[PDB]
Amino acid sequence: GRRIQGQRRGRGTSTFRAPSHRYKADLEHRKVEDGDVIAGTVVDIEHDPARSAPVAAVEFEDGDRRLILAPEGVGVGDELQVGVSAEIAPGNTLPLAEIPEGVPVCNVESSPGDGGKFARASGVNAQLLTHDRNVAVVKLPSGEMKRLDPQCRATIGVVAGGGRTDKPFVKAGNKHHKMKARGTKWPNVRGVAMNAVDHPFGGGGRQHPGKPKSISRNAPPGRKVGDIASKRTGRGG
RNA sequence: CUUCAAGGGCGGGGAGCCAUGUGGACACGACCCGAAUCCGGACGAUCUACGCAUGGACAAGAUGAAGCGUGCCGAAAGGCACGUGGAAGUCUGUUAGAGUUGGUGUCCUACAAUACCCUCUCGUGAUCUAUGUGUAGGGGUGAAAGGCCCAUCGAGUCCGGCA
RNA sequence: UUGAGGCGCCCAAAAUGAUCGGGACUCAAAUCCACCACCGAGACCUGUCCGUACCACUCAUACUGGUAAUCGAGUAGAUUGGCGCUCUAAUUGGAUGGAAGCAGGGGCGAGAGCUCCUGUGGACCGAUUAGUGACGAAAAUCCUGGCCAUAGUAGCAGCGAUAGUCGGGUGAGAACCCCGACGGCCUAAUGGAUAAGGGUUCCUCAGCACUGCUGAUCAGCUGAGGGUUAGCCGGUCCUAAGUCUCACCGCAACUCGACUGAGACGAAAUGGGAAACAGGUUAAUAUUCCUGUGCCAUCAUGCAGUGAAAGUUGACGCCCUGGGGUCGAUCACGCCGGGCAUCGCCCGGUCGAACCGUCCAACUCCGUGGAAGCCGUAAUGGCAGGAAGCGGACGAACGGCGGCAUAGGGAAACGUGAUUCAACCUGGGGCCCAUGAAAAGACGAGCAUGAUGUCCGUACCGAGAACCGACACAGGUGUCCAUGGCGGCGAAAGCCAAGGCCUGUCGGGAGCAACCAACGUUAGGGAAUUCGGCAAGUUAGUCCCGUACCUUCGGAAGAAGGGAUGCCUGCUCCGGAACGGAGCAGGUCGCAGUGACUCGGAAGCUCGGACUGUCUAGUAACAACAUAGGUGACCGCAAAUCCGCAAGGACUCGUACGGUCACUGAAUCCUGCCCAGUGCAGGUAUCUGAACACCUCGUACAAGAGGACGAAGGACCUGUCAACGGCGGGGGUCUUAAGGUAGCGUAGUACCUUGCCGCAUCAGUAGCGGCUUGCAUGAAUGGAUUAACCAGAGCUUCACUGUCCCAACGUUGGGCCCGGUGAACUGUACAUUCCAGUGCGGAGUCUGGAGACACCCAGGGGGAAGCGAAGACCCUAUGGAGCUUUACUGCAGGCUGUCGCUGAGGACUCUCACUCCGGGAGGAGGACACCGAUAGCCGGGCAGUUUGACUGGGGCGGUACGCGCUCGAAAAGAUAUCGAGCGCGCCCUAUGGUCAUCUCAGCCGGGGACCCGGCGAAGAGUGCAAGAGCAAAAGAUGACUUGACAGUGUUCUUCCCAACGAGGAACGCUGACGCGAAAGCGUGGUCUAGCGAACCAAUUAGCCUGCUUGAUGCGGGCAAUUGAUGACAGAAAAGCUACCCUAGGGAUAACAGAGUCGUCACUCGCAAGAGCACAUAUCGACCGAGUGGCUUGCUACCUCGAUGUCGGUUCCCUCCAUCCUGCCCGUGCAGAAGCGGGCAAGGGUGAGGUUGUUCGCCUAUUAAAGGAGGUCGUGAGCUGGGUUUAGACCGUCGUGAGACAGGUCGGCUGCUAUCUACUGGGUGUGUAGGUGUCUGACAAGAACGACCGUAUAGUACGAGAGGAACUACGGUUGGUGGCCACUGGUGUACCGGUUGUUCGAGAGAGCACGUGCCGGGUAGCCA
Ligand SMILES: COC(=O)C[C@](O)(CCCC(C)(C)O)C(=O)O[C@@H]1C(OC)=C[C@]23CCCN2CCc2cc4c(cc2[C@H]13)OCO4
Ligand SMILES: [Cl-]
Ligand SMILES: [Cl-]
Ligand SMILES: [Cl-]
Ligand SMILES: [Cl-]
Ligand SMILES: [K+]
Ligand SMILES: [Mg+2]
Ligand SMILES: [Mg+2]
Ligand SMILES: [Mg+2]
Ligand SMILES: [Mg+2]
Ligand SMILES: [Mg+2]
Ligand SMILES: [Mg+2]
Ligand SMILES: [Mg+2]
Ligand SMILES: [Mg+2]
Ligand SMILES: [Mg+2]
Ligand SMILES: [Mg+2]
Ligand SMILES: [Mg+2]
Ligand SMILES: [Mg+2]
Ligand SMILES: [Mg+2]
Ligand SMILES: [Mg+2]
Ligand SMILES: [Mg+2]
Ligand SMILES: [Mg+2]
Ligand SMILES: [Mg+2]
Ligand SMILES: [Mg+2]
Ligand SMILES: [Mg+2]
Ligand SMILES: [Mg+2]
Ligand SMILES: [Mg+2]
Ligand SMILES: [Mg+2]
Ligand SMILES: [Mg+2]
Ligand SMILES: [Mg+2]
Ligand SMILES: [Mg+2]
Ligand SMILES: [Mg+2]
Ligand SMILES: [Mg+2]
Ligand SMILES: [Mg+2]
Ligand SMILES: [Mg+2]
Ligand SMILES: [Mg+2]
Ligand SMILES: [Mg+2]
Ligand SMILES: [Mg+2]
Ligand SMILES: [Mg+2]
Ligand SMILES: [Mg+2]
Ligand SMILES: [Mg+2]
Ligand SMILES: [Mg+2]
Ligand SMILES: [Mg+2]
Ligand SMILES: [Mg+2]
Ligand SMILES: [Mg+2]
Ligand SMILES: [Mg+2]
Ligand SMILES: [Mg+2]
Ligand SMILES: [Mg+2]
Ligand SMILES: [Mg+2]
Ligand SMILES: [Mg+2]
Ligand SMILES: [Mg+2]
Ligand SMILES: [Mg+2]
Ligand SMILES: [Mg+2]
Ligand SMILES: [Mg+2]
Ligand SMILES: [Mg+2]
Ligand SMILES: [Mg+2]
Ligand SMILES: [Mg+2]
Ligand code: NA
Ligand code: NA
Ligand code: NA
Ligand code: NA
Ligand code: NA
Ligand code: NA
Ligand code: NA
Ligand code: NA
Ligand code: NA
Ligand code: NA
Ligand code: NA
Ligand code: NA
Ligand code: NA
Ligand code: NA
Ligand code: NA
Ligand code: NA
Ligand code: NA
Ligand code: NA
Ligand code: NA
Ligand code: NA
Ligand code: NA
Ligand code: NA
Ligand code: NA
Ligand SMILES: [Sr+2]
Ligand SMILES: [Sr+2]
Ligand SMILES: [Sr+2]
Ligand SMILES: [Sr+2]
Ligand SMILES: [Sr+2]
Ligand SMILES: [Sr+2]
Ligand SMILES: [Sr+2]
Ligand SMILES: [Sr+2]
Ligand SMILES: [Sr+2]
Ligand SMILES: [Sr+2]
Ligand SMILES: [Sr+2]
Ligand SMILES: [Sr+2]
Ligand SMILES: [Sr+2]
Ligand SMILES: [Sr+2]
Ligand SMILES: [Sr+2]
Ligand SMILES: [Sr+2]
Ligand SMILES: [Sr+2]
Ligand SMILES: [Sr+2]
Ligand SMILES: [Sr+2]
Ligand SMILES: [Sr+2]
Ligand SMILES: [Sr+2]
Ligand SMILES: [Sr+2]
Ligand SMILES: [Sr+2]
Ligand SMILES: [Sr+2]
Ligand SMILES: [Sr+2]
Ligand SMILES: [Sr+2]
Ligand SMILES: [Sr+2]
Ligand SMILES: [Sr+2]
Ligand SMILES: [Sr+2]
Ligand SMILES: [Sr+2]
Ligand SMILES: [Sr+2]
Ligand SMILES: [Sr+2]
Ligand SMILES: [Sr+2]
Ligand SMILES: [Sr+2]
Ligand SMILES: [Sr+2]
Ligand SMILES: [Sr+2]
Ligand SMILES: [Sr+2]
Ligand SMILES: [Sr+2]
Ligand SMILES: [Sr+2]
Ligand SMILES: [Sr+2]
Ligand SMILES: [Sr+2]
Ligand SMILES: [Sr+2]
Ligand SMILES: [Sr+2]
Ligand SMILES: [Sr+2]
Ligand SMILES: [Sr+2]
Ligand SMILES: [Sr+2]
Ligand SMILES: [Sr+2]
Ligand SMILES: [Sr+2]
Ligand SMILES: [Sr+2]
Ligand SMILES: [Sr+2]
Ligand SMILES: [Sr+2]
Ligand SMILES: [Sr+2]
Ligand SMILES: [Sr+2]
Repeated sequence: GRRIQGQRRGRGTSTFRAPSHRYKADLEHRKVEDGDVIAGTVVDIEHDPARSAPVAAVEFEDGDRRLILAPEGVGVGDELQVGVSAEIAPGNTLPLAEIPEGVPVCNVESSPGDGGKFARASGVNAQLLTHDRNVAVVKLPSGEMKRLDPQCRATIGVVAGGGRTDKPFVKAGNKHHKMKARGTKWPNVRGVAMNAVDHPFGGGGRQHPGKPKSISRNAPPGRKVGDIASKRTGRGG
């Protein structure tokens, strides 16, 4: 047959690539040595084309104009502090050890000094729970208990732009516009609507899948379609 | 040679070797032409598909969302009337432009290897379009028709394998 | 009276024209019995010759003689002698006193071929012998070239751009080259400027051989010259998506490859960007040259300045909108010029840049001020955190103003104000799950003078002739002019300027016929047409009134329906005003006032998909795809998913409100039961589970055998269906888990089926509602439902109409004739055919007849199974390809163990490799992971293949695919079919072998066990089919025994004849045995079925052998046994294709023809039976005999290098088995009306509703509304609804691709007529200069068919009811021929009205598609 759509994806052609040249900033945490004497004023609130949520333009004490991942309730004029001895206020970045338990946090690092990996999408947050000399247990937006190094930096507050998922797209045109700003080929043609040559579920006199949809983990690319290694399917039971 | 034995098999009382012509066999293109393949290396996104960059295009009219206003009523929440406002993959539209339903009309050694006419659809948007740019052959591209990738596609084209 | 024979008669119906081959024949030219004489082959006889064979003579196969009654045809094929071509060689010749070749002619040879003569030609050419070979053509849809017919034919018409005409000029020549006039065409283009692309096409001169749809003096053609001028227009410079180079790394390697660095490249209309304007000039350039004026950058000098880099700019989305404002357009008035001349109106002009200077609205801000309700807007809005007002800072135009300018330009005047205002300037608002470039550069940052400003592009076209499309192609191809006038909402129509053009480039002629393309108008009827209103038409602009069901409250909706609409006079209202808008009163014209143009037909029910959107470039626009919405799955990021061999990469400037992978498909109400199978996932005592290492055996080592341990995986258990899917049969459970819940339901799913009832219609296989047992509905394989939307499928109503009844007339372009230009398709030959026949069964050519003087013109297409295409259907090939899967075999990939990297102290700690994070310090992880290697599991993701044969085509079924018997089988042997009957793939240690003893079925008689006797050739028994064999046995009993033995043959069979293996049998020998007294019997079972190659393994006994040699291990071999290939003389092996492809086949199916005639239709014989009695008025069984060739079936003869499929239509002919009509017979015939039958094919046999239908059902009419044949007549006539391509849906089936003799929506119709045929028209020839009139052999007709009514007559008849006829009349209908006084149509003759626009008004005209529209309409032509 012919390579399926998921295989054409990896080749990284124009149709599948993100419009990186139209993107603003790689929202990472600032590099401080030790001292905390790094603070800044918020100059503007901009729209980030990569995440459909707002991003705050901050100017630091040493004269560095950088775009930071904006939490909720951060405006122009507000002072934000980045460092170890930083104030426990919304919009400030300090390591998980210094942040008190039961406080909603965002833009959490995986390995200390990476710049933030977890809890970055609109309105989400990570919950800091347990403290130790060795480990800081953070509850990620999926409900998972992630055991992290207490030296991993994070910004206090929930991410801005909450409730985005609440309003429906209503029409295909609105989806079109959102998708033109992402690294995704859209619209989606069902495999069941294709020819046998194009997809494992293609073919037939009527539209139905060939074999069952739940595919093994060990399945090769070109066959791994439908429900990938499903523990279960359906709603009931 | 096989063989207690017996019986079988093959060979035996000197004709061959070489040359030339010719009959026939086998491998090779194998009397000659005749077809759909398969494989290799190359050349194509001047057509077309999808994406991207930078530009361009859309007479006129209709309908009248929110919001705002004034007035009346109400304790209030609000409600009603009128106006304002000018939303919309909104409507009419041969505006430009795009498309192509029917005539199974005209043409069918054509004007034309996909044309002509009338009719018909869309026309502020998932819109149309120029140029630049990207993706390449079991690979692209595909709102999926096995569509499209230069009159070539259920695996392009060229040459080679190859007689 | 009865029997028999001969010939004939009845029985006896078919489609273009009858037949014995024809004519025709009757005491025969028939038939039968005899007879006589003839004709008639290549046979037979005979003369001569030839070949071949043999004989004699001979060296001879050279002569000569002889023999053939017992030699003389031949495809495939075998054998043999010879002819011709090229060049070589030897020998030997010819030729300028004329070689070869060619043309015509003479002679020889059976022939291949040889040779001569004459003419031409003008330099080479032979013979014999031996060689050599790119050596012989009628053919291959053969190749290349040339050429004829086709043919003076098609095209040079068709397009909303119908274009020309009269004079004249030039010239050898003029319809189309030029001038004028008149008449037209183009208005987002047919005008103006350009991008690409072209490349000299540009200008001039000279030309016409080429090219130009005719011609040409012209030209984009031919030839020669000439032509493109830049500091300030582009390029150049900058950076965009992105590209390349180098370095690095990978790769076997590179011209290959991702990342990361650095560098460069990447924008000519249309991104950014230092600077130019006005005029003049050329045959051709021009912001480039020239004149005038101006501007920018750099550098130099001088003055100023020490500021200098922060900041600003470059620099930005979509929608709405205010303000400023120029060109343009228009209005007012004035000046200059022109036009018109009943008025006094109409047109043109009235100019003047860059630049320099200056002005500033908006925005923002400052001071003042002090609003508690005011300020403000088109709108939002603003404010004690300070509103209005006042003053001020900053600050715009491509704009105003002044200079520029006693510059330029104009014949002249050489204006002034205004409105609406593109450009340009500047603000306010709204939207985003969408956030709308970058860099160079500039500003910031003065002035003078001077210098420098190079390089590249620059012509022309930019398209119905300069580009792409082979073309001077009706196609395709980007940008700017979007503000010219009237018109109107308008960048709409229509008309007209500026500008362009008569080159969408052949003309002339005929009231100009048929026929065709586009089109106008048609009385009465009004969808009767058709699958279907396809096509056409209707409606229409604007205002007022008014507006249903339903609904998601948005909508439906312009629902529907009704009214109005012009001009003129005078006005009112809104607004600053418009040359803006809304109204009022009076007057007034037409058939018509959106007067043309522009411009919706409307309503209802049902199906589908929610909607906008997408798609098969080129037969599918749809119900298919997408969509929001719903849902499930995977993943915490060193992730999930995906790309790469690797180095590496996408997702990702991303992080679960994410994004990957799938399903469903808006909303609303909902979404039942099932985890048995399959899938996925989790778990797992126990079981199974590879390699490494480890242990045992083995080997001085090794191979090898075994054990222990045991990962993932599997077994097993569990979870899961919005996972694949399933939701039945039986009874008052069974399979296999459950057993169909809401709903919906004859469905796009229902076979039966046109289901039943209802609605609607005269009539409704349709449609809608209800019912509904559902062949075979049903819940995200989503069920139901649904407002809105739709070039989607079906149905109904109103309106409308040439779709129809039923056709007519007209208009334009063709067609026809003439000048010019000038193809192609097609061609074995012959060809004037027709009716029959025959033939490979579908003949212009054969046979028999008939007809036929030749040639030409026009026509519509009957035939040439017409032309076009090596059939796409079907089968076949040990063909191809795409696709599928639990086909065969493999390959990636994932998971998992093990080894290496890899280190220290059956679980654990550490840090030093290694990995990751961190800029770094350092942090996390860590001997793991990554990577290299190997092992097990999964593994259509990918690759290569296979998937047999037989067969009344193929498939399905079956196996006549290996064996045995009877019959078929025709009395030797052999013998086929999917022939008839039926078996074998073993079984038996005795059921084998021998010997002894003995005789069985069945029956009878005496005491179904047992006993005695008798009869009893065989019917018993003998393992199993069938046929056969057997009685002191081959059977039974008993006893003994293992010959069912080893070895090796002969022969037959397998395979008749007649080659072929395994297998089998008969018959021997050698050895050893058993039994018997012995002869003898035993090579399994009485005979014929019970069977298997090579390779490899195991096994039996002895021996041979392994690379210098000895020992040991382990191998190689001779002989044979066992293990299976049943497709049985042996491959290891599944499907789909409608996406298809190739080779072929009429070796083979579908349609049609042909044969047959069971079937079908029709008839006949007999006549049981009933018909109150009565066979025969009428009906009529059984049985028997036939005819036809409409149905069906059978066959496989014809065609697969194609004979176009159903139904319908249109037009022609025919048959009779007659439905009506005419004439008859019978009657259970009173009459009337019927029933049945006979002759008879002249004429007729019609309109409609459902359905694609044929068929059929139904309605109303009718004299009747018959059937059938003509390739199921008729696609070079039509239609295209059905069948039967490619798209899609539903049901059923399938794991799946996909399938269906199921349903459903969509889905293409080629060609210029050579021959023949006919309809009409001519020219010639024959009869044999003329005019006029006739004759009539033949030929055609349907020229007529039928009905109603009145008188007869309320009569005959009949109780009555009821109710005729002859005849004479009147009319109607169908058909036919002709004609136009009458009625009607047309009438782009003509006359009138009138809308828009242009010619100034008037008058009078053009255009609005070949009449703008409306009204009337003569002649003619018509019904
Ligand atoms: C299955 O039906 C078809 O395949 C029709 C067609 O394909 C038509 C071809 C038309 C062309 C292309 C030749 O013009 C065809 O070749 O038909 C053959 C054909 O083509 C010449 C003619 C045949 C041959 C016998 C006569 N018959 C007439 C037409 C026909 C009709 C059929 C038929 C076969 C024939 C053949 O099956 C049933 O319907
Ligand atoms: Cl999304
Ligand atoms: Cl001879
Ligand atoms: Cl230029
Ligand atoms: Cl404003
Ligand atoms: K055929
Ligand atoms: Mg970031
Ligand atoms: Mg995109
Ligand atoms: Mg989809
Ligand atoms: Mg499909
Ligand atoms: Mg398909
Ligand atoms: Mg597949
Ligand atoms: Mg479906
Ligand atoms: Mg489905
Ligand atoms: Mg292109
Ligand atoms: Mg309003
Ligand atoms: Mg000689
Ligand atoms: Mg030759
Ligand atoms: Mg031949
Ligand atoms: Mg002709
Ligand atoms: Mg004209
Ligand atoms: Mg000239
Ligand atoms: Mg032309
Ligand atoms: Mg009429
Ligand atoms: Mg009809
Ligand atoms: Mg129509
Ligand atoms: Mg006023
Ligand atoms: Mg229906
Ligand atoms: Mg749709
Ligand atoms: Mg198409
Ligand atoms: Mg469509
Ligand atoms: Mg979805
Ligand atoms: Mg769908
Ligand atoms: Mg019904
Ligand atoms: Mg369910
Ligand atoms: Mg063929
Ligand atoms: Mg086929
Ligand atoms: Mg194949
Ligand atoms: Mg790293
Ligand atoms: Mg495969
Ligand atoms: Mg076969
Ligand atoms: Mg015999
Ligand atoms: Mg084998
Ligand atoms: Mg063995
Ligand atoms: Mg065999
Ligand atoms: Mg055999
Ligand atoms: Mg074929
Ligand atoms: Mg045949
Ligand atoms: Mg034909
Ligand atoms: Mg008769
Ligand atoms: Mg007749
Ligand atoms: Mg027919
Ligand atoms: Mg025909
Ligand atoms: Mg045809
Ligand atoms: Mg034709
Ligand atoms: Mg149909
Ligand atoms: Mg159909
Ligand atoms: Na092949
Ligand atoms: Na392209
Ligand atoms: Na409102
Ligand atoms: Na069209
Ligand atoms: Na549409
Ligand atoms: Na390919
Ligand atoms: Na022969
Ligand atoms: Na001309
Ligand atoms: Na100025
Ligand atoms: Na639309
Ligand atoms: Na199950
Ligand atoms: Na079902
Ligand atoms: Na008409
Ligand atoms: Na014809
Ligand atoms: Na294929
Ligand atoms: Na096979
Ligand atoms: Na034998
Ligand atoms: Na018969
Ligand atoms: Na027909
Ligand atoms: Na008759
Ligand atoms: Na036919
Ligand atoms: Na046709
Ligand atoms: Na037909
Ligand atoms: Sr980083
Ligand atoms: Sr990051
Ligand atoms: Sr499928
Ligand atoms: Sr459930
Ligand atoms: Sr391109
Ligand atoms: Sr508009
Ligand atoms: Sr619209
Ligand atoms: Sr059509
Ligand atoms: Sr035409
Ligand atoms: Sr065509
Ligand atoms: Sr038409
Ligand atoms: Sr529209
Ligand atoms: Sr080749
Ligand atoms: Sr002979
Ligand atoms: Sr002979
Ligand atoms: Sr030859
Ligand atoms: Sr010719
Ligand atoms: Sr013309
Ligand atoms: Sr131009
Ligand atoms: Sr000439
Ligand atoms: Sr010229
Ligand atoms: Sr450049
Ligand atoms: Sr530019
Ligand atoms: Sr204005
Ligand atoms: Sr054009
Ligand atoms: Sr076109
Ligand atoms: Sr003009
Ligand atoms: Sr011409
Ligand atoms: Sr008229
Ligand atoms: Sr109708
Ligand atoms: Sr009808
Ligand atoms: Sr009306
Ligand atoms: Sr729904
Ligand atoms: Sr299960
Ligand atoms: Sr039920
Ligand atoms: Sr003709
Ligand atoms: Sr073909
Ligand atoms: Sr058959
Ligand atoms: Sr025997
Ligand atoms: Sr199968
Ligand atoms: Sr299909
Ligand atoms: Sr008769
Ligand atoms: Sr009669
Ligand atoms: Sr029929
Ligand atoms: Sr029927
Ligand atoms: Sr007929
Ligand atoms: Sr049917
Ligand atoms: Sr069917
Ligand atoms: Sr059709
Ligand atoms: Sr004569
Ligand atoms: Sr009467
Ligand atoms: Sr009476
Ligand atoms: Sr006219």
